[PDB]
Amino acid sequence: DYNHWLIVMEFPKDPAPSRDQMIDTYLNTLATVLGSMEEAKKNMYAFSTTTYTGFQCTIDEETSEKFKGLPGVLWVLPDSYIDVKNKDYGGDKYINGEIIP
Amino acid sequence: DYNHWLIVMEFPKDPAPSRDQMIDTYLNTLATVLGSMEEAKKNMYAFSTTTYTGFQCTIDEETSEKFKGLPGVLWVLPDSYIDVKNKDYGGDKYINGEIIP
Ligand SMILES: [Ca+2]
Ligand SMILES: [Ca+2]
Ligand SMILES: [Ca+2]
Ligand SMILES: [Ca+2]
Repeated sequence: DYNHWLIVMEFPKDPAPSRDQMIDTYLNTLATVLGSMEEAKKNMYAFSTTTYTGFQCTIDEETSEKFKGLPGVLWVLPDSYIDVKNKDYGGDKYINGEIIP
Repeated sequence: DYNHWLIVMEFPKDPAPSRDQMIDTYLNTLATVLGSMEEAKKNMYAFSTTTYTGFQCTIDEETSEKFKGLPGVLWVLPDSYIDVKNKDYGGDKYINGEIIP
């Protein structure tokens, strides 16, 4: 069973929202599913606004369905790479509220 | 045993390509990696144009790296669902030239 999900989102191409605004959308999208913005910030562990626009998070399969239909949500994929050495989606890391360089 | 891949692709949005053109691109992209359109058509077993944008296929890991040099290839992911009952990506099936309705 898949416990970790890649949520791919879409943003208006013009004018394009800023990196910060995209990340805020991710967190608000997770917060909607999880219950709270604080849960979201402690859950999400990776994301992108460049190589792709989406984020990675941990929910059970049934809950991952709640992402479909939410504004901006495009595609809900299982995270194959969270635990594979030397493979990733080309994303950035996010740890408990802080973007990692 | 065998390695099964979801190849995720991206297409321009203005103008957008047609379904037929995307499917052709999947087969072209696979054919380039394989070195044969004939092999590509026997190999590819599923794809999407709606629910997602990409296709599934069976090659070894080394050969699958050839996709990453090709235009439109975003991710080269392991197929998560090919051997899992009652779970799939929602893609359409493709069988030796037949798009399966
Ligand atoms: Ca955390
Ligand atoms: Ca990894
Ligand atoms: Ca990543
Ligand atoms: Ca499928």
